[PDB]
Amino acid sequence: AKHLFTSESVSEGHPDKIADQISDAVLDAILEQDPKARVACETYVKTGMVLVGGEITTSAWVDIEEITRNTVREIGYVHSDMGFDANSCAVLSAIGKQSPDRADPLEQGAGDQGLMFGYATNETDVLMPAPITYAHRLVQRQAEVRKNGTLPWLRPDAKSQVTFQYDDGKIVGIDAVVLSTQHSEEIDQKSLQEAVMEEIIKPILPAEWLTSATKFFINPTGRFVIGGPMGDCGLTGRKIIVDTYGGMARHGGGAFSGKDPSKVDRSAAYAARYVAKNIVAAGLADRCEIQVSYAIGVAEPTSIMVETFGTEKVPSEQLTLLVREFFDLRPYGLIQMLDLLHPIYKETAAYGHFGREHFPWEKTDKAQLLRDAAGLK
Amino acid sequence: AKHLFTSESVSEGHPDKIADQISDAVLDAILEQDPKARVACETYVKTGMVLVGGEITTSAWVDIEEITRNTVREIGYVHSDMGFDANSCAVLSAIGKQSPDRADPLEQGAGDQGLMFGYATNETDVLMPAPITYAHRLVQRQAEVRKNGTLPWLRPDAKSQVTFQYDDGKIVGIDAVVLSTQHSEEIDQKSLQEAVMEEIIKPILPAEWLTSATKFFINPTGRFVIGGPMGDCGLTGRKIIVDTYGGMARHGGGAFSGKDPSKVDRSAAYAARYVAKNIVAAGLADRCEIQVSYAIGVAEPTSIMVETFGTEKVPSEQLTLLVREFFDLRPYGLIQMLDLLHPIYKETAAYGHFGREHFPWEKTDKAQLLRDAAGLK
Ligand SMILES: [K+]
Ligand SMILES: [K+]
Ligand SMILES: [K+]
Ligand SMILES: [Mg+2]
Ligand SMILES: [Mg+2]
Ligand SMILES: [Mg+2]
Ligand SMILES: [Mg+2]
Repeated sequence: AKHLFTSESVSEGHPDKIADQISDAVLDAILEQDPKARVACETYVKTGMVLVGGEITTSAWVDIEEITRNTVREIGYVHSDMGFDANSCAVLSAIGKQSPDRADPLEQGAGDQGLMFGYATNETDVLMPAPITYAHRLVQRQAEVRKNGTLPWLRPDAKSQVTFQYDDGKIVGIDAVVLSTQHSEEIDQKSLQEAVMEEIIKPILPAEWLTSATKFFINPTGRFVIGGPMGDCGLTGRKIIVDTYGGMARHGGGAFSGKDPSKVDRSAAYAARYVAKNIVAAGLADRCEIQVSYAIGVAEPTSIMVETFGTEKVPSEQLTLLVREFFDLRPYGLIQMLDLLHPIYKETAAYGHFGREHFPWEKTDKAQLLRDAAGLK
Repeated sequence: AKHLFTSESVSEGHPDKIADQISDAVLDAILEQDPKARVACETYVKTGMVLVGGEITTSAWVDIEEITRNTVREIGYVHSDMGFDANSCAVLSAIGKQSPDRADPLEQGAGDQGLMFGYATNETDVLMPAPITYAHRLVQRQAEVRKNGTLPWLRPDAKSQVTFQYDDGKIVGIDAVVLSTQHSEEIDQKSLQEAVMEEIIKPILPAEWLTSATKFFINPTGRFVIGGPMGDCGLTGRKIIVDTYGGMARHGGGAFSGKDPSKVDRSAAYAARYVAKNIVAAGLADRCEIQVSYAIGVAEPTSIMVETFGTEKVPSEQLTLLVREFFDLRPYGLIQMLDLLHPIYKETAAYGHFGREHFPWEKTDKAQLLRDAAGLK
């Protein structure tokens, strides 16, 4: 019935997200020269320094120092007084390089085991959960307005957290909203508070959802002048939830950034979002979670399961049927189905991996074809 | 109805878990001298090296080099030929120290926002999900037998993944089992395969669950001689799922290790396991997930929600009622309720944080008292 759920998001320039973006920015850069490169690049960011370390198996030659500094500069950490300067921080690499030396490629077995969970739900335009959609849209507004000179006393680092009240299955409205933005010395908190309200919160959160009763908490501790990796620590794979579905859906361990698409931890997860978005887009269910798992060197998935949580329009038996017809969940099948061997990966690393319609895993192309085999309707 | 679920676990000495254990081992050591120390210590492990970096606010003086090497030695990476030697690897710190300089302590607001999810379910003895319980028990056996001279050709690093088949809500049995163990040069795979079967798998997995149809995959790629941080990368907070509930339950972003109990990301999560285990232990439901959230500098939780997923014995209204009576979910309340300011944290860092009955969050003490207010029965 009535009950509430929460999801947080952070911006580009929160320290773990800096790490994600740099990892994915090396990955993109390597993919650009060598689309079949196998890469796993993990990054750690602390007040002075960025350490980017990984194994890469490629022919590409890339400049990790340069890639690091340019990513840190778009985010905007450009002066010691913000916390971190892209132009003078230390960059260290410990990247170990290797150079590359079944009859049907598609049958090649999964490298590493694991479980990936994908979800979709009709509660938004983008078939995503409303919480995490709004949480991202907030932090995203924050960067936009920061970067576009509107509220140029903002600094990079920022968190949002929306909490939504649902009477059963229907988003009723927004109980609380939290928003905290790093900002300059020369603005004080009450003046900040109407700017964040007017220019960030008011244009994103939908007004009939928003009420007398909505508890807003903009910079609740006040001040927050120095952020980013000053006094804190970013490392890749730490904002796993924000990255996916804000905790609306489950998650098996795994991080995405710095992982080239052969890594099932990333590409099975993308593929799984893709089957669930297609299932719901065709009205086979209202909301659908899928778990695929893999075992090392088997190529067919060791498990599939769907939970259309009471929301079917065709029984789950038949659904599990069609999941295997329309979708090649084999490790090399996913790459194929979704055309993954491209430098599309950096834009993924902030603002969430799913729910953005221009990613190959978000396209609803198998929609009707899936309805058909499920009994055209 | 019939459908299947999977969960993985890894051992001590899988590289991210090495990182967790070292983080928590510094934490324990600081807590031992200064129980009120605020600590956040993140660790990164790569072939040569361990980098332990964090902020700590304490009076304690501890030896990070020494703590690092002793943890790496119990795990057992002791010679270059395994991949990593505790006695010669590089240890670097970038720990930034500070020295400590509302009227009711319990009312002090949460430092940092977030969402924590706790779960319990009656499907095991320990009120945990059967998958993750069995997955851990496998990797745990592996270390036991390794360490106790039974199968001393084993090496530290190892993954398990059990996949369970459930007809509705009842574990029916085990479809697949995967187990991969680092091992010495002087044992080959078929001989390894009956040892892993007899001495590891056969004494852990329950036999009526185990069948003709169970697909076992012991070292499926074969060989696996060198592991640990050789050629790979561990960092804290990467085995978040294994750490909790194997993906049976949801998770809001956050890691535990290296975080002193003031960190809600850790202690709210422990507290949440604790409310759900108590609820189910009292038979208010068969299985219960709780989300608490917090906003920065508020002290009452911004949300609670329970999902007894159709399994109640008292309506969820009244359940949400009692959650707030028996449990002080305020940041300083949790510490209190669960007596957290102690060096109990290292044993947490491998084999899973919940489901082990001797942790203060696993004790079922509020059991009957909770049944009572819910209508004694
Ligand atoms: K993580
Ligand atoms: K990674
Ligand atoms: K941590
Ligand atoms: Mg953090
Ligand atoms: Mg993995
Ligand atoms: Mg890993
Ligand atoms: Mg947090």
